[PDB]
Amino acid sequence: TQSHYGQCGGIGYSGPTVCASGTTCQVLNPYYSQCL
Ligand SMILES: *O[C@H]1O[C@H](CO)[C@@H](O)[C@H](O)[C@@H]1O
Ligand SMILES: *O[C@H]1O[C@H](CO)[C@@H](O)[C@H](O)[C@@H]1O
Ligand SMILES: *O[C@H]1O[C@H](CO)[C@@H](O)[C@H](O)[C@@H]1O
Repeated sequence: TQSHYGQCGGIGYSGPTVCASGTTCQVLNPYYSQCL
């Protein structure tokens, strides 16, 4: 997964695309999707 307040998705992101089992994939901005 990715950590809390980490990146699950982005325009130019290159890491885990799954949020933590305590966090969820959500959008903060069209260039940064956060794990909440
Ligand atoms: O997926 C999230 O939890 C994992 C541990 O269960 C971590 O390895 C990962 O990087 C995320 O924090
Ligand atoms: O989840 C934590 O580690 C991640 C990298 O493995 C980061 O993307 C995240 O922001 C946290 O620091
Ligand atoms: O995720 C991939 O692109 C990123 C920059 O947009 C790099 O920082 C990363 O290491 C990967 O190459």
